[PDB]
Amino acid sequence: GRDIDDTTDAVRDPQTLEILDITPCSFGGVSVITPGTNTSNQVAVLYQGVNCNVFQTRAGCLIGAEHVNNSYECDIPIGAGICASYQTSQSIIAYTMSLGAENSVAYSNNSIA
Amino acid sequence: IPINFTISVTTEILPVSMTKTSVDCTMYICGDSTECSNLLLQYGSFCTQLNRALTGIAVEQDKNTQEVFAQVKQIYKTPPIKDFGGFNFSQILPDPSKPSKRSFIEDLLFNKVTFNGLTVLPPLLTDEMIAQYTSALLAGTITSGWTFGAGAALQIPFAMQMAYRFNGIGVTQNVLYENQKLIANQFNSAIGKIQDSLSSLGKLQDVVNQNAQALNTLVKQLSSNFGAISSVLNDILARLDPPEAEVQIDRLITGRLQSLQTYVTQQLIRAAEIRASANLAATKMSECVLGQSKRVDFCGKGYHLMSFPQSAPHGVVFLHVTYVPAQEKNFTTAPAICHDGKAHFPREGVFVSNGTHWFVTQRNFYEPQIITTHNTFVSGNCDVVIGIVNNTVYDPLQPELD
Amino acid sequence: TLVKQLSSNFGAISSVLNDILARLDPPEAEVQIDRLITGRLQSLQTYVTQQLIRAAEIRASANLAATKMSECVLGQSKRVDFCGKGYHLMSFPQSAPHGVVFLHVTYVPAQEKNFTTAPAICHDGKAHFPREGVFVSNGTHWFVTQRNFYEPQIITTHNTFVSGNCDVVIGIVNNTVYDPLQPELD
Ligand SMILES: *[C@@H]1O[C@H](CO)[C@@H](O[C@@H]2O[C@H](CO)[C@@H](O)[C@H](O)[C@H]2NC(C)=O)[C@H](O)[C@H]1NC(C)=O
Ligand SMILES: *[C@@H]1O[C@H](CO)[C@@H](O)[C@H](O)[C@H]1NC(C)=O
Ligand SMILES: *[C@@H]1O[C@H](CO)[C@@H](O)[C@H](O)[C@H]1NC(C)=O
Ligand SMILES: *[C@@H]1O[C@H](CO)[C@@H](O)[C@H](O)[C@H]1NC(C)=O
Ligand SMILES: *[C@@H]1O[C@H](CO)[C@@H](O)[C@H](O)[C@H]1NC(C)=O
Ligand SMILES: *[C@@H]1O[C@H](CO)[C@@H](O)[C@H](O)[C@H]1NC(C)=O
Ligand SMILES: *[C@@H]1O[C@H](CO)[C@@H](O)[C@H](O)[C@H]1NC(C)=O
Ligand SMILES: *[C@@H]1O[C@H](CO)[C@@H](O)[C@H](O)[C@H]1NC(C)=O
Ligand SMILES: *[C@@H]1O[C@H](CO)[C@@H](O)[C@H](O)[C@H]1NC(C)=O
Ligand SMILES: *[C@@H]1O[C@H](CO)[C@@H](O)[C@H](O)[C@H]1NC(C)=O
Repeated sequence: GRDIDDTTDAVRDPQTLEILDITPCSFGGVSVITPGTNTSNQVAVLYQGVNCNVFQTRAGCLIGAEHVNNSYECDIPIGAGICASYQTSQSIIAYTMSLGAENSVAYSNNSIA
Repeated sequence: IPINFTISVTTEILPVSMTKTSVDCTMYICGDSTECSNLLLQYGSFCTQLNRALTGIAVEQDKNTQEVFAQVKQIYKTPPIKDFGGFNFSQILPDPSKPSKRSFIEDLLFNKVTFNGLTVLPPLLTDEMIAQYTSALLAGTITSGWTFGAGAALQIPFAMQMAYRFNGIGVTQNVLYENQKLIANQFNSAIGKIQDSLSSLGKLQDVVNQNAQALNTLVKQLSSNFGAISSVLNDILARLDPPEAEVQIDRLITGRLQSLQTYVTQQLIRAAEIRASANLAATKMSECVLGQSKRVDFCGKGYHLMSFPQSAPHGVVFLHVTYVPAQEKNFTTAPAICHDGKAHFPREGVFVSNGTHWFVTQRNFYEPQIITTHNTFVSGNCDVVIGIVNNTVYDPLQPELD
Repeated sequence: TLVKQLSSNFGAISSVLNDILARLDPPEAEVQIDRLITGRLQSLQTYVTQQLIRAAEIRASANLAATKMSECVLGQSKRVDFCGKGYHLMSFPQSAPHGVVFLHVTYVPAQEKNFTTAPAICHDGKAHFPREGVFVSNGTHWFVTQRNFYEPQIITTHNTFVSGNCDVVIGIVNNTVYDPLQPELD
């Protein structure tokens, strides 16, 4: 059984005559997040694509970091719209970045500034 | 001199970034053969250099996407009312119905486009945030005119802004105010025409095609023996001892290294081209969307009035709005006018001929007026100009002098 | 990286050529020698390619710098957001090691004020449009002012020109345009 990349993708077990699937398990690069050794030493580790305070991210599994529900402009980009920072003792937090504030404009058909 | 004027719109496609990639060196060249790694430890710097180059390309891609879009640090918001002087802005504004704020034309545009150490990284700015930026830009360029590109955002009614720009391209305001319904109808019809036209993008797809071809050629290159006895390292090691198999092993190693070198060079060149395109896109975004452009044939063919950015998968799409002349009319003219032995030149315009009378009119739209002293200024006598016509300039003060 | 690459044996028996030649005869040492030669050639090829690409990028940056120098320092630029954020007034080049540094000078607006406005003005059944500016509302009176800095003036015939009647404009306000000639007509 092959694919577009003409590499093995399936196989039939030759005793029970049933279909089996295959998948490699060697993905993932290792990355680390540091708020700067100038201030403190606590760090968090980020894996690239594997599935895993173990918190889960669209771009890997994050360990050593604490999730929050807020949103700010972010300091250290990570991936898939997730950013880490240090403001909080104090620790390392992750969240979804905020593109900025939001102000409506009082646009009326006779008002000028 | 033209007598009628239409309003057209035109698209323009630009790539912004390609697919971020990464290729681990050892996992590709070797499999699980430990001795293969031992041999590669004679070539150590090569893998580090290749990985560094790929990381550089990835960060360059993200930098392009960052530069081209986030031109504003204050996300604006369209008012709930749609009172824009009859301009049916409904095909490019976000719709609350869909989960993402992707507008209709963005949604239509987004659908037309369709193992061994080849991890693919995702961009650190998801498409929803890109659509958010685009919507913010649309709100800013619709309500706040264009001053929001310089400091704060200043509110101003849309009709007055269109009058501003019509003044910009060299026609008086009254032309716009006298034809609001016609202009709005033409604009809406043009928007609908674009909506139809896009319902049936080579520059945005050949990038993906080339990336697929490059990766496919890199993968398929594994099959070849590179002049060795067989492809798989496991078969070679299991059938021969190291003292005679090392030649086959290192020949394969050289083959894989050559393939990686070639692919990396191709990626670097393509990335340089993409960066050039992204810088052009940023310049167009900052000189068309904000303000008005006097650079002829830059922001769409013909005279330029405004623009509307739109997002696209790995791309960006502009909707320029261009004033264009129409049916004209023959006329007779002469530069100077001689009244009392002294010349007369128009302040703004030319001297078209009725065939019986004379007039002064705007340079781009037929508007006959009466030649007064408030439209011309005098300099020198009538004895030096190469061409001139006898006539009389009416004066406003004389009838009031009663 | 180019220098440190010398250390590696490139799959040969040792690094230094002198040791190889002093320990083996040419008929058996030539393979080690030419393997090393291939290694050094590959390293030089890679470094040269990297240098060429970096030089192309630097040339692009230098051409952009020349364009900025000729369009910001000399004259004024209407290309928005080219010579510094905001409106542009002048520039001042400065040198730097292997670089160049500009000091743009940008006019930027400040605190604003709400107002009411209407495009046209109807005086005697005929329209009135400003020559330069807009019609801001005192809340009691009307004025014409510059487009970028509040300067109220009195609406005369020297600030507006007429075209057509009052029966076609989409929005308009009743008012009276003072005339300079009438008081002097005494
Ligand atoms: C190969 O031998 C195995 C031995 O277990 C066979 O497995 C049989 O599977 C059926 C399926 O329900 C059972 O009912 C039998 O009890 C199993 N054993 C035997 C001895 O039949 C298997 O079927 C054999 N392969 C083929 C192709 O028949
Ligand atoms: C960071 O480095 C500066 C360099 O002088 C030093 O003064 C400062 O104390 C350092 N930060 C901390 C938290 O010590
Ligand atoms: C990660 O993979 C495991 C493997 O089955 C799966 O159970 C899990 O749901 C995956 N994680 C997510 C977030 O889908
Ligand atoms: C301006 O908007 C107000 C909203 O209440 C409306 O009553 C008025 O008719 C509008 N005027 C014009 C000229 O559109
Ligand atoms: C100009 O063209 C439009 C449509 O093409 C038409 O309705 C109109 O009568 C023409 N003339 C003028 C003066 O607008
Ligand atoms: C805009 O056009 C769409 C269809 O083209 C229509 O459904 C909608 O009512 C229009 N809105 C306005 C304000 O004209
Ligand atoms: C000149 O213009 C007048 C109106 O101002 C018009 O009545 C007359 O026919 C014109 N002469 C021509 C067209 O020869
Ligand atoms: C214009 O008027 C002057 C005044 O007499 C006359 O001399 C001249 O010939 C006239 N122009 C032409 C073209 O005849
Ligand atoms: C209108 O302007 C005059 C000065 O020209 C001022 O005295 C008056 O208070 C203004 N009306 C207002 C602010 O309602
Ligand atoms: C402006 O004056 C005319 C003259 O009578 C009048 O008919 C018109 O109604 C006035 N405008 C408004 C908005 O009332």
